[PDB]
Amino acid sequence: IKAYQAELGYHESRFSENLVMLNLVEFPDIKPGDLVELKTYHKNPSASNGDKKIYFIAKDFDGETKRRAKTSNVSILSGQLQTLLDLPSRSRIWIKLKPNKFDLQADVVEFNIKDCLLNRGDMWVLSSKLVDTCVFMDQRLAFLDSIRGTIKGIYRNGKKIVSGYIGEQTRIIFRSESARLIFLIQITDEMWNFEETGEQLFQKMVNSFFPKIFKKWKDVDTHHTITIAFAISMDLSDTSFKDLTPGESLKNSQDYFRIVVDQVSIIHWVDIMETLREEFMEIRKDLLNKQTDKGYSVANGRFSPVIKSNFLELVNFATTILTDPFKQLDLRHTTTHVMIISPGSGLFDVDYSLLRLTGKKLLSLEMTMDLICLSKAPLHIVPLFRYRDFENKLHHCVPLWLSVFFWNEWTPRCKIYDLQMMGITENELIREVDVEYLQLNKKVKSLSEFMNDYDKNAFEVETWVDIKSPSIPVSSEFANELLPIRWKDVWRSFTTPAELPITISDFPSKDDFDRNFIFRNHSVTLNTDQEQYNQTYKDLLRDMIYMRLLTGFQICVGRQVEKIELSRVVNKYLNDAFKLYLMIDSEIHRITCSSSGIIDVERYLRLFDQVPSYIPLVKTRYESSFRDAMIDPLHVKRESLNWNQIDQVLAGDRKWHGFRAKYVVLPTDIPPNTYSMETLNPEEIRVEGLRRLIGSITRSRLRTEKEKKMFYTGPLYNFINEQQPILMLSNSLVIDVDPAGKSSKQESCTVHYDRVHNPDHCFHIRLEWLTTTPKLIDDLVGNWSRLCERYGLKMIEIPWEELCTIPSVNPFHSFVEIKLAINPWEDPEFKDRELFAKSKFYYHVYLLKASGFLLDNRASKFLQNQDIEFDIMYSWGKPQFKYVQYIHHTGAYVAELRENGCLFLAPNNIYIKVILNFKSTCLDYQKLRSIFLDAKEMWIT
Amino acid sequence: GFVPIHTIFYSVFHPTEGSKIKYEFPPNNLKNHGINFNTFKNYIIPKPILCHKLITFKYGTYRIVCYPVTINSPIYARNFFSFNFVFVFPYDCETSPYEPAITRLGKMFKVLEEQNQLLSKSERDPVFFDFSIQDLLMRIFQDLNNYSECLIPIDEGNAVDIKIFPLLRPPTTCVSLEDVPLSSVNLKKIIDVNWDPTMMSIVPYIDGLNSIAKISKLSNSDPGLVIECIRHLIYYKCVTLSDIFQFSNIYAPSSLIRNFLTDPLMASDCQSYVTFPEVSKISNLPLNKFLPTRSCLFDLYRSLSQGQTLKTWYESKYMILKENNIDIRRFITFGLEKRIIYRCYSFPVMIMPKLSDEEEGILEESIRNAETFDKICVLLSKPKLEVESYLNELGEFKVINS
Repeated sequence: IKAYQAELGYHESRFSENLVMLNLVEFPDIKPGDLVELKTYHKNPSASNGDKKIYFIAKDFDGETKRRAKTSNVSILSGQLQTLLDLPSRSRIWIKLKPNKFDLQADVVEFNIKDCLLNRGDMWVLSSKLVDTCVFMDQRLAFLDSIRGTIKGIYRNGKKIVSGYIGEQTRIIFRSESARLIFLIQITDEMWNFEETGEQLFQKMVNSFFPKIFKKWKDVDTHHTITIAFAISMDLSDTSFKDLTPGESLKNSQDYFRIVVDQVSIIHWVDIMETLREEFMEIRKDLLNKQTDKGYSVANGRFSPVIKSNFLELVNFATTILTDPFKQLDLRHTTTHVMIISPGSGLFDVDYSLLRLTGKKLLSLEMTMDLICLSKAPLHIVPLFRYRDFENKLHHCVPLWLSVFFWNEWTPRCKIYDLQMMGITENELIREVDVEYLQLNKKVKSLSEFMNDYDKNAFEVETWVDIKSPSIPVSSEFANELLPIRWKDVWRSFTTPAELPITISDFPSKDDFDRNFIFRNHSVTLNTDQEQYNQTYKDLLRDMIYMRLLTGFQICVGRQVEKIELSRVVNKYLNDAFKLYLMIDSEIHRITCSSSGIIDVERYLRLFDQVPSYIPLVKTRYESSFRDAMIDPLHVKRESLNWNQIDQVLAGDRKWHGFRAKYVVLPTDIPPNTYSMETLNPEEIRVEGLRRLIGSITRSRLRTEKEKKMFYTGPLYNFINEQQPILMLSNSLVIDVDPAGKSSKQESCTVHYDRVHNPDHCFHIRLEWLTTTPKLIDDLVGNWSRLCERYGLKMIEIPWEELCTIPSVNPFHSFVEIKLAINPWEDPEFKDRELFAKSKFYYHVYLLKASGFLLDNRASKFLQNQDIEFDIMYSWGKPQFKYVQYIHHTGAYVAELRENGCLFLAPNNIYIKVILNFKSTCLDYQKLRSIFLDAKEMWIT
Repeated sequence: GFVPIHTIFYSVFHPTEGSKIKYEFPPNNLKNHGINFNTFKNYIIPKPILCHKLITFKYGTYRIVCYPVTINSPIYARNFFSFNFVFVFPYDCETSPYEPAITRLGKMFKVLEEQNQLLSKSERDPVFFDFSIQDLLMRIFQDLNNYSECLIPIDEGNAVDIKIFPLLRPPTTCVSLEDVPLSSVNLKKIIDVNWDPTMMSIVPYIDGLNSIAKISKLSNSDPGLVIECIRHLIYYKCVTLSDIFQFSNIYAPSSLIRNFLTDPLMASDCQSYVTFPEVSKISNLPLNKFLPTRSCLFDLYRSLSQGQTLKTWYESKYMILKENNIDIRRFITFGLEKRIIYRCYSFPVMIMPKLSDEEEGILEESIRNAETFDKICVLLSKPKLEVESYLNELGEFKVINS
């Protein structure tokens, strides 16, 4: 293959949309659409500019390009590629054509994602658009003209290259610099233990680890949400730690969890570090000063050691927040990465059944537990788990899902605390057992025979991998084998964590497939109502694969899947043959298609009762006392989804729900240009904005291709009986999220909006979506928010679940118990039978209204006066609300009013001073007394 | 042990009058001792190349240890803020235990100044821009001079926690398989939960007569990790290496044989050590078929000689050990532990079943490296006579008892 010398020329984006363009007339030997190497070289490595190998795709010029460009052989779009080339105009370069592409497929093409949510199915679709496309380093790609991406690494044959080619077998890896990161600080006895250099390990954690990781996050300009929680195991026995057997955990223990920083963006790193340092200084007083009922506090309690700590309980506490795939969407962040900071060296004594359950749970969800150890690297292979079997047999195992990093000439890698700290006095560790006394043999009758017999005998004598002994090393290939199979296709993990890879090159063997598997079969077909829309079998098929990727399935391509398919073409992206293989730890799905439209889905389905119940004590950010947790961290798990009904509803309903987000619009300040629109009432222009928003939603209705060719004030029951069986308070509508047609699929979502409105009642917008792209939902919400803010409203995003249920779902979330000081039903200063008969919660409602809390549940039966219209229902279902929820007018915080007068209070972390103000107002005699006095004054007058 | 601090002072770079001392404990200590700050002000606040480095220099009879810190940010005047927590020590000492403390103090104050602008706002003067220092310096000075430790809270979440640790010599690399370890301490009571599992396995087999190969085979451990664990125990000054006891060994008195005489507790410990607890059966065996006095023990320790093996020495003096009930292994071990005798190693330099390929390979490698008989015997797991027979089969050899 000859090398073709050529000139250089640039052009603007107004003339062409391609990257590198050639002339097909000038190069008749090069077919269009072929991988063509570009290199400026004279068969020499001329410093750095002489070695510039850049790939592209052979594409011809345009009519305007042919009419304009005459002296330029190659027309390359200006910008990033021009800067990478660093060549002046009309420079002599060379062109080489490679007819083979599969040998030139890059092994790894990285892709960094910022400030947006991209699902794993969206990554799969983006890689489907990158088939047969050449990329180079630091190239800013795009996806639906809103999702940017920088290619920060291209790898081939173990070598990093500036430019590469993306093929079918290209293991493209998507990493996110906008990600949810959880830090679990393992507070033990070794946090205050000194290292050999002279530093306590928490001093390392707060002065060398966290400042450096925040500096590295700012340097790459990542936009994360950190979540830092302490993690304490307290030993309740008086037995010494030297008497503890290796392998057995502590029998009597109490486990604590202090959430320091909640889901907080990393641009507030000063506040994050301040809260972390203050709470770490206060944790000793919080835990080691127990309260005795005699009226005083006794200094009692001991932190457990790292080896005997509650490590699997900490990991299950971390995995609580990923049990449900269909939770609330963090529309600006992508990856959930958990980092465990420990003062140990990767050695943990664990329970066997809990280890099995922890492995089975970690193999079924998208987290990478990156353990970081503040001690030096030990002499054994890390991470090391020691457990005792049912026959009291010691075992050693290295878990695949845990990766250990160490934060930092001979270095002491073995810890002897009593000799480093000189904890044993010199007179009391003097040697007691000495050399033996030269025992005989009872076969020796001579001293020479004894010497001869002494001189003759003087020199005589799938979630873990079982290490035979920590004191014998492992081979190089065994240490290469230690990596998880679901993450087999991957400082970079700390700063820019990676999502679950779209593909896996592993499969159960033929004997294992017939050993512990059961077979379930589907046959799902297009329905005639959805083919009125532009919906064939192909996009429904990739929507099903989109749902599988959302739950956590990876598309199997490799050798074992091919060798098990022929024992009856494997596919990775999307003709009529679409044989994919999708696998999680629970079940494996074989999906095949045809020209008829029937999708054949075969489910190969594959411990929780042999683990004791475990309810720890959890302190959130806004609490002052340790309270019992509302969820078992061990026994909550990723449930096997009822996939038959999922395929049934994507084809076209108890205990089933999709992705969902409740939306609250709220009255706020009016812009001054709005007041120049007939002079109208602010209430009139706000109801005009509400009507405009409702009309904008009903103008967003998804249409077929065939067709494209009440306001009041006061309580709700007063208005119900004023205009006076099921009364629907909401309307049904199926909208088109994307009207510009950026994506190639159908983006349909279901909208429920409130039929009736009060200025004192929150207005509710519902979005029920299954397979829609979340960025389109986010920009639709942004358009609605701009429309509301133009008319003086404020659309804000709110949890769908009730506030009382969030400690039983998300343990890291802030949640506090509010016990008001002045009880109207007990204190005789404010007590009346008639007032409490007319309004049972009058004082609490006035307290919430005086602090700026708008009401959420208008259909509540705790603030009612009469009952009529026996069945009330929303269009999205029945209101399953236990208490009376209240929303702040700024929407940062959510309140809830119980039946006993105690309030709940929790921030709106999805949207995200006033919280502490309201907590101090509720817990002050003077402020609450003044508010209740004002309430009584308003009641009398 | 640890040198007391002479003067602690906090120097800051003023944007108007340059580098200056802000606070200094003891008050006017530098001027009273003839220390002029303007002589070395360009090392306390140097150029940013020298900054964030442990700078220590000598000024007269004093050694000045500092960690200069420079933070570049547009919030400060002149686009940077520079300070230095400077420690002054006498010259004739070792400032090595204090250097990590000063480095971590500077790094922690760098973190705090980058986070919440602590030191810059503590000046209470808005010319550095676009909690008490003096009390902290007093507390650091007196706590490190009185306790070698400090816990000084400076905020609601920040405290100065400094502990001065001694510096220990690194263990040698000369430890090998044939060396037997002697534990100088009771290793069973030092074992807590933070020990390495390998070391915890090694501990019940360091009895003073087991070789490192024997300890590795007994504990089912790889010899390299046993070597590293013995090295770590050497680093904490608790295990001293020795030799395998054989009756083919050659022991000779050292230059410290007079320490058996000029020591108030060596001979009495020898009497209580080398004697059997009862009338042992070895003290009834023939050669072929009160406690011992200190003079007897000294006469037995002198009678060892170079080139005379322990078999010949014991068969020349066996009525003495039989009548005095003396354990010869315990006698030799006490002599070696007090360094009053030494072992002359045997070196098989060159000019029976069929030996294996790997066995003959390691034998040839041991011969070409001039290794001792002990190392070859350990490597082949054979006594001395089999090794001698195999070497005589392989060639002609001479033995040096050095």
